[PDB]
Amino acid sequence: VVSQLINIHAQAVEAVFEDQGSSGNHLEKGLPAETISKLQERLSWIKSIQ
Amino acid sequence: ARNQLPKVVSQAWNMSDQELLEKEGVDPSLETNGNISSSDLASLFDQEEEVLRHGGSKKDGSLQEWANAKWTF
Repeated sequence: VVSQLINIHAQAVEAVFEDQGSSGNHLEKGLPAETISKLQERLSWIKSIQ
Repeated sequence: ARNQLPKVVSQAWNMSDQELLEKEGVDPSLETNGNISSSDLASLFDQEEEVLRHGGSKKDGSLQEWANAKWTF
């Protein structure tokens, strides 16, 4: 009666695309997995982003 | 024509990751007089980027402003 799982992760954060005038091609298909790993400015208490 | 640039990038050392930190500037597209674009002049002699280098540890905010100030001026 429940769905099958893929995984469980701690420390999850949600983010959304900012629309600035350009052509965002990546809206045709979802952005591939593994593209993002950094903040705009490094803040010193963080290690890695997946 | 020798004063115009095709693009500018700044560099510094990233000690946390053990690699270089690179930031590209943003072209403000300033409105000036005359009828020839800065982008027509920039490509005339050398299309390679200008690189602003510092050998120490810098914050991203500083590197980004440096590249932007250079291009605007």
